[PDB]
Order: sequence, then C-alpha cells, then structure tokens
Amino acid sequence: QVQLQQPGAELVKPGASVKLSCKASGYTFTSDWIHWVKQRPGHGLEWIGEIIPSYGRANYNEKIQKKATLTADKSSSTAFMQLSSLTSEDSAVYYCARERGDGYFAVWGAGTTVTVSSAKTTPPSVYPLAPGSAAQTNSMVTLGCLVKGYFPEPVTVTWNSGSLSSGVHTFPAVLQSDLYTLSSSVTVPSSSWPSETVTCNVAHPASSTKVDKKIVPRD
Amino acid sequence: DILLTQSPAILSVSPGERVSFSCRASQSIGTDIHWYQQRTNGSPRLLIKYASESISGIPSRFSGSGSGTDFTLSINSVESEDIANYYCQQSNRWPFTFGSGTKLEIKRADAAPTVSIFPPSSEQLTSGGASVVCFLNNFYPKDINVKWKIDGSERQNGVLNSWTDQDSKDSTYSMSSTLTLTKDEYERHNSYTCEATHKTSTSPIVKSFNRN
Repeated sequence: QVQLQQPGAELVKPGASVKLSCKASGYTFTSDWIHWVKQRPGHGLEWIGEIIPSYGRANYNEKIQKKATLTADKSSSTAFMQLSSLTSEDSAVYYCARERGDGYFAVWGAGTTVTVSSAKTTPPSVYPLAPGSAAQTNSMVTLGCLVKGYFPEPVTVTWNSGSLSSGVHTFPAVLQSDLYTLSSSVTVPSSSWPSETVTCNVAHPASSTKVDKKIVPRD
Repeated sequence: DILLTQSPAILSVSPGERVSFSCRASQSIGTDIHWYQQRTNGSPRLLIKYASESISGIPSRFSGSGSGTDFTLSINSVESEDIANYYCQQSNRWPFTFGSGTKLEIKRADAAPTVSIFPPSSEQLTSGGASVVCFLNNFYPKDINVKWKIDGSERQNGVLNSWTDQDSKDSTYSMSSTLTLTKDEYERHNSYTCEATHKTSTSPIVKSFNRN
C-alpha cells in the first residue's frame, strides 16, 4: 500500500501560512526520519529539512531562508511542516520522504502542490471531445476531454477509472486571466468505441471534486 | 556543504544503446551516493543505493559504479520507459544534498503526427463558449508547426498551444492546439481547419470540420 500520503494541493494567499501534512503507513520505527523536499516548476530537488517524530527534533537547511517549522503528532502518526510568510518564490511541489536512517529515501510521498496567489479557487469545466461524423479512422481512434477554467493547479486525469493508461497523453496547462486550461487525449482500437464505453475522470483536489465524462459519437 | 555536479545536463541516445550518467562530488563522499529517477509529473524513485547496490523491482538494466568524488549511473540498452530525470544524492555529510539532475532523450526514427480535430461540445456551447481542439500526436522530432484556418482564412487569435515532454511510452512527442471563441463568434463561421506541418511529409496533414 501507499506508505506516505500528502494533500494534492494547497492554495495560500501571499503572506499567509500553511501546514503541510504527511500520513505514514507500512513499517514504522523509532529510527524513521521524515524528510521534506522542495521542487519548483521545471527545476531540481531541494532539501528543506528533516524531523524525527519520536523526539520532535527538527533540522533545517541553513543555505535557505527558514520558512519552515517542523512538528509531528505521534498519536495520529502524522508529520507536519509549517510554512510561514510565503511569497511567490515559495510556490512549488513539496514531497515528503521516509529515510530508514541509512541515508537514502526508500519511499516518497505524492507531493503537495503549493500555489501562492491572490486569485480565487475555481473548479474546472469538463467537456467531451468526440470527432465529427465526417472524419475517417484506421485501426485506431482518438478521443479526448477538455478541462477549462480552473484554479489552482493541479488536476489529475485518468481514463476508464485508471484501467485505460496506454495511448493516453495529458498536455501541460496554459494560464490565462487567473485560469488554467488543458486537454487530455486517449487512443483506443477503432473497433472498440463506442461499442465499449470510454470515460475520462478529472480530479481537482483543491476544490475536492472529481467528475466523469463518457465519450459518445456526435449523433 | 557537498556540491553534486551532474554533467552533462541532457543526454540523447539511440534506442538499444548504452548510456552513462556522471556525478561528481565537491569532495570525497566514499560510496554514500544514491540515484533517483523522476518521470514527468511523478515522485522520485530509488534506482541505485550506495553507489552500486541494486534495488529490488528495479530492472537489471540499471547499474551503478564509482567512488570518492566520481560516480556513474549506467543504463544498458536504453528503452522508451527510461525517459526521465536522473538525480544523485549524497548522505556522507550533513546536510543531505541532491544533484542538479540529468534529462534522458531518445533518438528514435522519424514519425508523422496523427492529427485530430474536435468541435465544441454542446455542453460548452451552453455556457456561451466554443473551443475547437486539435491534437498532433506521436511525432518525431519535436519540432513542428500548426496552423488554424477559418472558412479558408488563417487564424491566430484565441489559440493556445501546449507541448508534451518526450513520451516515456514510445519515445515520441505530442502537441495540443486549442482555439477558443465565444459561442456567438463561433456560430457565424462554417469551416474550421487544423493543419500540421512536420518534416515527415512535404504536404501538411489537414483535419477539418464544418459547423453545420
């Protein structure tokens, strides 16, 4: 099972604070170290700091500005990183990773996407992308779904509840007037659709939403 | 603080060829180096621990070597799934540090883009919007040009483009071009056209639809 669970996203107003959580399962030892790693868009991995939940002791990266104060709840087995006085420079993906005290990170969390903006949360509008009746196919057919006008990042797109992963492409989002937009493409054997159903699932964690859309031919 | 240098930052290689990633530490760190793979929109994954020790679940394809200040991560016969970022990380001295990372590219055979055009959904028209979406999928190399045409006349306004990274499924590239208009603007034109220009063909791959 997934060992480390992090929230998908956190929206923070400029100057405000946020407490990122990491819930641990699997083998738990007194020698377990919880590490936090920062990653800005299109950049590398940056070590923030580490905490040992049994003591409550935290160590911080001295090369960077101390934005973090690390705490831990032992009763709930959850690690907490408190980020304070955030700016646009703090907008990034924050992984939590478990070290067995031997130097390497055996397992990582899914990461928490932190976006610093004054804009308001907006759920995505999902529309079906099915070809016209005049287009021609070969042995394969391409369908899709359009995700428009959402904020903030990210969104997770799957096909047929995850059972359809091959032949799937998800394009990077584009930003316009405080709203993001992307599209997702899927390719299945032309003989299988629409005789067999194809549905795309879009999940926006920031608004705690998840929707499905079935692709049928334009009648 | 240990400086980890990963050079070169980008590696391109033909399918089936052997590749080697370099990592040099600012000072001797013994064999206390670890390698992590991170694919697009994913979390890091441990490949090699302590310079050369293999991890269970990781393909025998991956191997590691080196000691002191120089280290090497080797992949024997690269395939499409290996397309990702590769990081090295030392645990010899506090604090732990990461390498700058190295991107892996694959030089596959040229492939023509599969072009698909999609009319606005009725659901979208309901909200007063209308987006025509064109997909240029699975082509190589990544350099490509897309042109929109409305009733035979080229269109550039309302067009937003998005390019994927190299696909870890088949070493190809893909691109989406979305033309967004209001419903009112969309309803007073008939023919919508997407044209893809790529080196794999002298002629443009054209997909069109009439609103009627």
